[PDB]
Amino acid sequence: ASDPQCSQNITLSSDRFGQPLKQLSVQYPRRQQPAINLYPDTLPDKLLANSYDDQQRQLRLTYQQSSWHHLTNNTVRVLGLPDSTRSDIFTYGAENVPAGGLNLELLSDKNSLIADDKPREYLGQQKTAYTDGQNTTPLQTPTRQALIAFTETTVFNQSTLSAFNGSIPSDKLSTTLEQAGYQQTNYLFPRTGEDKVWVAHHGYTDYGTAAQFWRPQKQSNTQLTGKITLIWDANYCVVVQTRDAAGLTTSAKYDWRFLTPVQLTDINDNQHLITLDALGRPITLRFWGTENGKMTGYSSPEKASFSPPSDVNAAIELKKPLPVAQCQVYAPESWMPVLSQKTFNRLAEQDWQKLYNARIITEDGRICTLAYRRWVQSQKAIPQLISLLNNGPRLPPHSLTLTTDRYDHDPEQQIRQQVVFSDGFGRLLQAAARHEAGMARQRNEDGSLIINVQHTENRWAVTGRTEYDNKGQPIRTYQPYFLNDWRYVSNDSARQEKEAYADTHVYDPIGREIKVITAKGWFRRTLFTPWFTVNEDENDTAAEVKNIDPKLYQKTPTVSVYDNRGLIIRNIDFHRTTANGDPDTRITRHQYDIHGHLNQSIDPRLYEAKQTNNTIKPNFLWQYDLTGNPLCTESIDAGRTVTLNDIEGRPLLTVTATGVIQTRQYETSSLPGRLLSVAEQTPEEKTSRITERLIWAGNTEAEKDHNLAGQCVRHYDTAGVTRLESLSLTGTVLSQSSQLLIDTQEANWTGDNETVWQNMLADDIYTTLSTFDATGALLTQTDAKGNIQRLAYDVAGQLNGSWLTLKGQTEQVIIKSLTYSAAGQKLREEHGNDVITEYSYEPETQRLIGIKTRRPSDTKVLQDLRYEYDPVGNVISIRNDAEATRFWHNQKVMPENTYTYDSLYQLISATGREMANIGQQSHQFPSPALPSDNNTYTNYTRTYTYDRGGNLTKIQHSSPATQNNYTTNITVSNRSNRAVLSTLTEDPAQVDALFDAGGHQNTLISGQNLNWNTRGELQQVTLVKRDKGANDDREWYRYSGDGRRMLKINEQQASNNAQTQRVTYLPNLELRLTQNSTATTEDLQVITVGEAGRAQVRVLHWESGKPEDIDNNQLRYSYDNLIGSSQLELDSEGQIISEEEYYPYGGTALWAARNQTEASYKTIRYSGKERDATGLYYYGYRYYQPWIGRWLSSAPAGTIDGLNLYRMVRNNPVTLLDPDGLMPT
Amino acid sequence: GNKLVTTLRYARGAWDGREREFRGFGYVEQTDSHQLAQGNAPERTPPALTKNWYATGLPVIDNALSTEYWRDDQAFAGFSPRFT
Amino acid sequence: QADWLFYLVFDYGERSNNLKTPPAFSTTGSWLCRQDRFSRYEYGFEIRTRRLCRQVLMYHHLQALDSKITEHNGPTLVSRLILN
Repeated sequence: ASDPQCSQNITLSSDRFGQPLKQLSVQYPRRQQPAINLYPDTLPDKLLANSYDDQQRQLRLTYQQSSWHHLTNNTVRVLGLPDSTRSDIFTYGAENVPAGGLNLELLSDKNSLIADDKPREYLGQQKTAYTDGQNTTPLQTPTRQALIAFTETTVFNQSTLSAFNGSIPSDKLSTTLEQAGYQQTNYLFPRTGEDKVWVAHHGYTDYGTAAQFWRPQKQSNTQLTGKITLIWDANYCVVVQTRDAAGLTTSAKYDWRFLTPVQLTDINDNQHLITLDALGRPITLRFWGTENGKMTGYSSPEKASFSPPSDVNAAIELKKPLPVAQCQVYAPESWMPVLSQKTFNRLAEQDWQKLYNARIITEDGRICTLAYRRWVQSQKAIPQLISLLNNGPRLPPHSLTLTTDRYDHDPEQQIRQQVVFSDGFGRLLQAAARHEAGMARQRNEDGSLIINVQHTENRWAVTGRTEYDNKGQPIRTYQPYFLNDWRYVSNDSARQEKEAYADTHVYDPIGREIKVITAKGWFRRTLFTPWFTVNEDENDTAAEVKNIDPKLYQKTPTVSVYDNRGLIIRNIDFHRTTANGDPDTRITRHQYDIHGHLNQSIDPRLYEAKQTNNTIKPNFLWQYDLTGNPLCTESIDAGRTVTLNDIEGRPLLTVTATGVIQTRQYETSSLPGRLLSVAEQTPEEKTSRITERLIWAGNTEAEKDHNLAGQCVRHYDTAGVTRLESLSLTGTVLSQSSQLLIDTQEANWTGDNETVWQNMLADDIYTTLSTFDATGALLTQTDAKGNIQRLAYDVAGQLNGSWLTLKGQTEQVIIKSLTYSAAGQKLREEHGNDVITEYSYEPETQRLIGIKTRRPSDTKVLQDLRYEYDPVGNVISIRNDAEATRFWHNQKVMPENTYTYDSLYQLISATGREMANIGQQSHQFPSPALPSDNNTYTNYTRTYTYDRGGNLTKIQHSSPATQNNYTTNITVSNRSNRAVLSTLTEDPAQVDALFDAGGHQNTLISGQNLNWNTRGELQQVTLVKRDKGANDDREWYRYSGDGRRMLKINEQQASNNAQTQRVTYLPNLELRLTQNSTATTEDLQVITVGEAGRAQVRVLHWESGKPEDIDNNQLRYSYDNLIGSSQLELDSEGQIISEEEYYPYGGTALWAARNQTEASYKTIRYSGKERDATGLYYYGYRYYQPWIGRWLSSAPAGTIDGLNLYRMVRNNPVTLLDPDGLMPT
Repeated sequence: GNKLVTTLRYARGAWDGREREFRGFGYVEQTDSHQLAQGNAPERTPPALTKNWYATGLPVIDNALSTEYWRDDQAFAGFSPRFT
Repeated sequence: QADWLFYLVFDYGERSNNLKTPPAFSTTGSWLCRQDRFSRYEYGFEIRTRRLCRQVLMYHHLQALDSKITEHNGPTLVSRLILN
């Protein structure tokens, strides 16, 4: 009933042609808290207490100024041609709202809130530059045609230039802005005393003449980019051959009946062709082109005739060797029953024309629906017709695509057949892909679903099945399944077959979904008020449903509290560790600026500290230009970063949090404007180095022959150079090479001579090759040495087997077979070592809930893991029912590993089985137990203590059997959220000293420092610090342009171990060279199939130093658990080589092996990553630190959430994963 | 099998008299109701009502309509026509 | 017809619409006289209408647009509606 939000839009003035010369957008403040709250029954006490903010109570008045040209006389009338606009905002408090609110008369008055000529913030202005087809100089007035040369807009003013802080001198800033394409100028609607502003010009068009119809001839996105052109067809209605500034030219031919391009040629002269049917619908495509100057594909139609069927059944049954792709069959009329020959013969043969004239029978024999019902109502219905129509097995309107990936002489892979059904409202009901043989649901001829399944060769994977409310909202959805058909299943039987899985969608009168009911057994729910939205999760709603007793989550919703501009200013969380206690109400605070952009943000921990100590800054501070670009960001945890872009929006100059000065060289305005190089220096360095450089392809014949035209073909970066040799017609790398910089060299790719770059580069250069199908799936791959992979796919395009031959060797089967669920999840995998993994799913969610791996020759269960979950999806228990393993002494069964969570899903505790001798978790990985050791394993429990800022502060570890009792103590800054162990400091005041300017941790342990490069990847870690002239044991790295690690170089300096352990990373190949400073000790080539964390299989090939107890060409099969951690590694016969248990935060709980020699070749461990010797494991872009759980450094990725320096997966390591670091935001 | 039904009620309409034409309905009340298929959900999206008031150009009604509005005593003053 | 690329045609019965082949752009037939013929008198004279559109159809001059199309392409039918 009360305290609504309200906005009002008032036109203050308009011209005689009705255009809005002056307009005000009024946003009213939040109403004074009333005595009565009408919705508290479902709220935490603090949702009312924290519902009010200063940002909700301001009166915000956004004012527009404008003008338009009007060409009005006796011969021409062109109205409303805008040429100028300005926008400003006035702010007043709640106390400034007039009684009765605002209206036009109150505003037009001399002393009104905006009539009173007081200052207001300038948001921006725009101008239209009109032309006449001859001049670039803007016209004072437009032509009849309103040809616009370009658009001008403001980007900067002094409030946005101050935002660059100290990153640039003012002399340099004025110079840079002009170099960057900005023009300093006046206001369109100026006020006395205002300063000049900077504008950007964009959207450039050179127009042709009346004889050409008034069409464009040349265009450019911005003033600084190259212009591009096109050819008009004979009638200036169609675009022909668009052409790039680089001379790259495309080409096309149109079906003039539809003015629709059907033949398309790219810049590398490759071709694509479709045709259209009588109605203009695309029907089937063909392709051809060259890959290495050699033609491949299906070629033109006359070289391989094909006529698309009109018949869906024929399409389903077409042979593999078709010279086409994406063949189409349309059946939009399938809903409308059709007259059969038999009913024709029994009736229509003599009476066809009566029903035809009665408009029941259509030209094609279809039966009219509406006319038929009228025929029945009129009592003229005929029983042969009644039966025909009643027995017509009509299906929703649909179409079929035959997706092929075949070409030339190769028809070997089966056609992927997908039938899609739409409803009568144009919405998607479902689609199904023909799949492989196996179990599927059965159906009756009336489209009635049978939940029971039977084996068939003919089954389709039905997915996305949805039922709608006729507005277009889902009201019900179904889980994916296999059907022994492709035909649409009636919705009535789907509703009836209770055992089938489906969800229900509950909406309010607006159409907002307010309750989500799932097959899982719980539901989501939400509440909207004018100021906030309350998101109740399954664990909270589970309290009604009534595993950790959901009472814990009772009334612990996530609540978004909005300001009066519609921005979220508070994020309210309720933190409880017990169902019988009160929540610690945690509010992340956010402040928006005058433009509505986030101004700043801070978490509850530092927020409260800030209240008593105001020298504590926010997690984020921001500055924006007049178009909303993030010119500057600053963080108490991650430092200050400033960026100045070009007109397109790409960086020209930036200063990192660490003060590194970087700049970008682009092509000039006569050219395409592509990036050419990046140079950088630290503040201490005066001369920058060229660390990035791009050699771009043009439009030459050689470039076209290898499909490289317009591509960057030589990419120089911080590691070396990547060079494209050739691309496929599918846009994939067909062939590429790579060469790295010599250890002692810097990335300073100066001059114009490759000779220099070649002198900088090492002589270790390689090329890899790949074979692709016509859709770009990888079929084969040859690595840097010559080891070759071969892949197979199922009909759905999923991997269904895999092979690998080593150079000069007989091909081995790595994967005997692989098959998937209707949802595409691994269902069964059969490995070449005679090891079979079965995957157990929960149909309600299509979630993997268990893993079973057996060695069928002795039906030995190697592992059997089951996963139990709460209502949200936090794993609450994991149990391995398989025999504990041969390395154990007198133990057969491992205990269930339990997990405890708080109201925020933080992992509070976990249990499990650990090695009796595992001891203290540190950066040093332990020796494996060997089976001859008769090793004892014991139970453990571990408790995770988190602070009010969401940081992990303590890990309490215990194991009463051995008294492995200790606590890991994490010291967190009392000014920032940066944290280290007590090892480096116990003092919250000194924690900040253990980090650099950008938030990168300075040290691991005393004696082991972290040497960071200019971008954030770790350049070098000291492992053994020695004094005077001694050489330090160090591990150093080389990373590429995307941070990908190219090299791991571990240098041992001991006199009895002066040794370099050189690991080079190549796609699917690990080159592991271990040598003493004077001689090779080992030289191992590891070729891999699949990906780490996805049960990758590796083959170990030695060229030198193979151990006496090691076979060559040895196969190593990794069996990962649910999160990608490698549980077991098996040999080529399926025997266990080694095993490892992990602590939730990546520690090692249990470690054993058959042979320590074999164990030394296992690097892939926690969540699929390697256990780097340093204890700090590299994941893309960052390193993982197990004793903290907060890695080593931050990222620019955090924005809207108000997150701290960094933390691992929002503190739920056993449920949530983020191997690529893409989660923060 | 899901069906939607919408029903409209009209009130306060008028004839121009002077130029002899139908002006329109001052008040249009539209109810939307989700008669979703049996066996689908335990509950239907609750129905919605749109209450629209229009100018007819007959000030007697256009003014009278002001008392048919949902009331909020804490609301801002309502609007009246402006001629210029 | 040579001056234009596209044509919108209203068929009042001059050509068959039950064809497998397209209807002619220009034909020799004549419009059909409807059963419900009627007239208006408010303009002071009789205006009597005896026909109604049977189909609506589009033609494109394809050689003017392309160039390699057989000469008999002016009247090329692209699409139509049947009005029953």
